[PDB]
Amino acid sequence: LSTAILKQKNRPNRLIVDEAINEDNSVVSLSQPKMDELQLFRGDTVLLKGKKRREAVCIVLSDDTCSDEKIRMNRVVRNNLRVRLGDVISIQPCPDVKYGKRIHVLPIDDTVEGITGNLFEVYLKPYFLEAYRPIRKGDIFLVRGGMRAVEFKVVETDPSPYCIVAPDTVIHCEGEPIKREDEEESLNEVGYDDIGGCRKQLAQIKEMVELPLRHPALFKEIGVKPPRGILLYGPPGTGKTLIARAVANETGAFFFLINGPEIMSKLAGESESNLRKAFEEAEKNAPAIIFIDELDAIAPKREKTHGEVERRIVSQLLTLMDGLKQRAHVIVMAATNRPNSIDPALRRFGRFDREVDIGIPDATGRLEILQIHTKNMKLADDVDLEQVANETHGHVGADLAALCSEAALQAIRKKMDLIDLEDETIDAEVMNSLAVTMDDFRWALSQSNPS
Amino acid sequence: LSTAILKQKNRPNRLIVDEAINEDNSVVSLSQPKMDELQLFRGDTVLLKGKKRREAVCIVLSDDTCSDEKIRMNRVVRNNLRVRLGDVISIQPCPDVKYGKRIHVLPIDDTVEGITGNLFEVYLKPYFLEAYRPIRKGDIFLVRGGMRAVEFKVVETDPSPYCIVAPDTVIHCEGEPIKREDEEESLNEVGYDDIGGCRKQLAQIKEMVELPLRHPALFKEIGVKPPRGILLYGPPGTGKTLIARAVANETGAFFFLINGPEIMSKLAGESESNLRKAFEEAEKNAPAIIFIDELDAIAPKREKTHGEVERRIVSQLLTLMDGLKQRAHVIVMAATNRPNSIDPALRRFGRFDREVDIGIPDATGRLEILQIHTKNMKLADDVDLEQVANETHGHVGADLAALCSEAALQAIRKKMDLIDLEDETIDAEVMNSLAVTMDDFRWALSQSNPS
Ligand SMILES: Nc1ncnc2c1ncn2[C@@H]1O[C@H](COP(=O)(O)OP(=O)(O)OP(O)(O)=S)[C@@H](O)[C@H]1O
Ligand SMILES: Nc1ncnc2c1ncn2[C@@H]1O[C@H](COP(=O)(O)OP(=O)(O)OP(O)(O)=S)[C@@H](O)[C@H]1O
Ligand SMILES: [Mg+2]
Ligand SMILES: [Mg+2]
Repeated sequence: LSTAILKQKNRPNRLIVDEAINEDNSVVSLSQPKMDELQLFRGDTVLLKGKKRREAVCIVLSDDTCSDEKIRMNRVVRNNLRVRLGDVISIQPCPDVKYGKRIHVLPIDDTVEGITGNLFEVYLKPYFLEAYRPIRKGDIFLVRGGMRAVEFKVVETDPSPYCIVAPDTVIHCEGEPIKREDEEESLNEVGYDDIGGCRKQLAQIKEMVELPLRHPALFKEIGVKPPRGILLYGPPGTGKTLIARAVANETGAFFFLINGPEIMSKLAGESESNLRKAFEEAEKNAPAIIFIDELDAIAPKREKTHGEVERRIVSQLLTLMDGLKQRAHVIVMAATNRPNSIDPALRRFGRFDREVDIGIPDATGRLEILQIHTKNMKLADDVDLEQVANETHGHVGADLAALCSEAALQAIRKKMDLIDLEDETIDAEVMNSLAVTMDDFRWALSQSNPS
Repeated sequence: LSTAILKQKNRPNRLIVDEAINEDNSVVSLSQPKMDELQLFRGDTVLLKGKKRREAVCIVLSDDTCSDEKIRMNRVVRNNLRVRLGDVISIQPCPDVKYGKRIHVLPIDDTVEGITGNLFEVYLKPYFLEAYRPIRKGDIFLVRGGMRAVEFKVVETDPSPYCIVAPDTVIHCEGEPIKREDEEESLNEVGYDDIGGCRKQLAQIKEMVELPLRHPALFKEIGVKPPRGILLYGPPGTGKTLIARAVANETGAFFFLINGPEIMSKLAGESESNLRKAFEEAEKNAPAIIFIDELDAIAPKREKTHGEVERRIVSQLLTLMDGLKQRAHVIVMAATNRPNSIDPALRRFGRFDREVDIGIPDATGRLEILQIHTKNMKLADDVDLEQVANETHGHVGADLAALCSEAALQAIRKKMDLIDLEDETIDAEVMNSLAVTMDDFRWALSQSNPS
């Protein structure tokens, strides 16, 4: 009703992700009845939009067994789009794709332990030979070559970001293997889906930041000026910084982050430069979102604050906030867990003149969060999160995370007589046996604390 | 039960140290029934792991008189491994040992007072001649040559850290004699064993620092992120810094120590360089443990703190804590006796978000400590430590240490009419007669104080 901006719409080319029949990386299945509706001929190269602004490039074919409003893609494609089966994507005609000049690709470290021989020969040459594949920068794809299957990451393409791999395309694969861990962290980067029990506020954020920038005309037409300062506040640890993350990854805009404690670590005047530098960067690349985390760290009450350089910054900022022209298309967001200690001049109209309170979550919120956290954890069947949810009164997002981390340990703890700290490697059986029992949770629960 | 990580395991090659029959430095005795179990042929050169990450290299032979799960080594070997008879070690096959190019070895100062003649000729040449001995860098070994026995330290080896001493090996022994005192301090470097009444906490430390680094996969598998900030706290003098020591010596990781009072002694900005420098060093050499002692000295409440450079450091630190990437493999440990005065921003989730309280010890703890302290003291038979333990309620580690020191003096005091301060040297008889009587303790006890 006021969460309207969130419920996404039934549209011609929003299709649910179904498991692939055809097993190929560059292939996507569609119903014939649909392919026509979207004016898409066979073997056309298409553009796919996923989550957290991820993009994939594929070739399209008709599947008899595929529902109209569904689409098939393999796990490699589901990965580049950052979607689980059952999610929904944008399909778009990608007509002006140009042939590939040169591409640089590296293998992942934990997929090359063993023989080198020749990676191009054994793996890449065949996978690409006479294929004419579409690929995007930052694609991770798998190639099987006889005995092994190896994962490669598209480091660079000419032309960026996408090109077709033709016979003329020079393929460079020399370099240091990509580290798995880095690409783990990359998958794990935060989306909107990763924040729980904030639907109401998430709504407001999109309504005040995402909307005014994506469709500035709605405000033009209706004849009102969007607000340009949004201040999130909340009792410590309620995913304020966490949202800061989501937005960065999820936004359409050029995003610039400012960390109060990090600004204040700089030499006198060296911070003022950075403050301007940020606001200048944001204008230069507008539409933009500047985000200030731990605002209170740089904006205490000028009256009540002791150091001299220290007031200069509050003044410095105020000036910039005010120095934002109408035509600028910049929304300044910021966040604190101590709103009341921030200099009131900054909460005056035309500055940070909108607040989004990010409070304690209620019973169902906790349940939401608990789900989001455990989504990649090994849990026993006997684990009831609804129970946890109910028993965790007054916990916040960070309290819950801690809880999970604690039970996980307790679980690891129950294997601690079987294992010695000293051992070079761990018995591979036990490793697989490891899971968080509901009992583990009850222990963690018995240990929990105020926010 | 939750101290599980501590109880070490029965394993194929954990053997108890029994006194040697064969008296040679490079020799280790094993039961034949065992030697087979571990696929170890006679005259094979093995690797031995002791305490505080000490290592020894030997040649292995079968002893008929030696128990299966026992091993014989001389005191010279017991010394390089830093173990008393009755302790337990790792034995490991060391197959790829290379022949020695060049070795540099110096004698100990208090073992060479007298004739030089030629140390290589009299001592080293024969001890090594046609022997083909395995040696490690930092081994201390004893050589008898006619009238005297002399101790040598392995200063350098090529190749480091171990090599076999063949006839081709060039042996250099020129230089300044090693000072006994330094090597006394080296033996004395604190282990885990040296801390008493903290089993519960010791457990947590290994569980949060040692474990996440030695076996990062247990967390990977179970799908949870280990915490990266551990804050020890306790009433003054409870072996917080003492544990800082143990961990350094005992850990597998690269260890970097930061002393709050020492950071704060630096010029403005000179500290900020050191702070970064430390965090950079730790990343460069990961996995690593950064330890901050007397944290409260550098992290007072920014709000409540007066100097300007002073806040800049809290900000400076916070930034770095946060600037730690996931792939970094660094755990920041720190310690204070005044937790409540530390800026709360540092105890937020993802910073110092785990605490280990290092409280007063109970009756048995005191007894533990008293034992650890007196382990190298001259005590009369009439001395009952259980008594002391019971009578010392409310003492902490440092209180107990003081007590011992005080009684020791009282003992020295009882010789003070026999001795005059003026004398150039002390009557050698009385020296040997000196011991701490239980009465001495009762005096020290009568003088004791709150923590
Ligand atoms: N609403 C939430 N949904 C899911 N996870 C959360 C939520 N809130 C907190 N968490 C977890 O707790 C961690 C800390 O959250 P942050 O966003 O850093 O807290 P914060 O609100 O910024 O705290 P302050 O005010 O800076 S002390 C996050 O990395 C999440 O893992
Ligand atoms: N748990 C303990 N076990 C054995 N000895 C201890 C213990 N605690 C203290 N001691 C002795 O007392 C000395 C002082 O201990 P420290 O570790 O320096 O105290 P601390 O807890 O760091 O005190 P603060 O907080 O810096 S005043 C150590 O060098 C030990 O000799
Ligand atoms: Mg935050
Ligand atoms: Mg100390």
